[PDB]
Amino acid sequence: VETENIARGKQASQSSTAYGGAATRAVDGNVDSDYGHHSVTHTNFEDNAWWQVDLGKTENVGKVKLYNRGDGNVANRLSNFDVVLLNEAKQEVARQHFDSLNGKAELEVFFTAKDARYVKVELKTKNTPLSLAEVEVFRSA
Ligand SMILES: CC(=O)N[C@@H]1[C@@H](O[C@@H]2O[C@H](CO)[C@H](O)[C@H](O)[C@H]2O[C@@H]2O[C@@H](C)[C@@H](O)[C@@H](O)[C@@H]2O)[C@H](O[C@@H]2O[C@@H](C)[C@@H](O)[C@@H](O)[C@@H]2O)[C@@H](CO)O[C@@H]1O
Ligand SMILES: [Ca+2]
Ligand code: NI
Repeated sequence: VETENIARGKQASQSSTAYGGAATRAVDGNVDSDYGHHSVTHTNFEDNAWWQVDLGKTENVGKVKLYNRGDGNVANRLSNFDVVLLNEAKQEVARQHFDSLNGKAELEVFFTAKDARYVKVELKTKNTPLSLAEVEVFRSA
């Protein structure tokens, strides 16, 4: 993949916002995973929480990297989730399911040369907030 993080500074949004955990914290160029350092997102405790970045145009995506929240022993909240690519009309062009990050600070998701404008993370879990320290997106080589 290319090295430029194309998610950086892009428009981001999420299902809801709590504890001041603004969606733009996942694309601020800071992977610091300590919620107290203000670079980690947070939605409401809700069903099927989600977070999205608009790349602003259609790009050929090869890698999405998720960085989990690291403080407070709540890393497990990022489990049973999909990483979704959508085209400009917001139709799904790819989707990968993950049970867990297994303790790891991050997860690398590789997509097979998908032309997509939106990258979405979707929890499939009830009454669970979605918190991401950072989402980075890289073009196919
Ligand atoms: C229980 C409630 O959510 N607490 C909120 C505070 O967050 C908790 O603070 C604790 C120390 O005071 C400790 O750090 C806990 O780990 C932390 O709880 C975690 O994070 C929050 C944001 C939620 O996701 C909880 O479900 C989770 O268990 C919060 O404190 C502020 O953020 C934390 C991370 C830390 O930086 C702290 O020093 C900050 O004051 C406060 C203020 O918004 O609000 C709740 O009380
Ligand atoms: Ca961040
Ligand atoms: Ni600190």
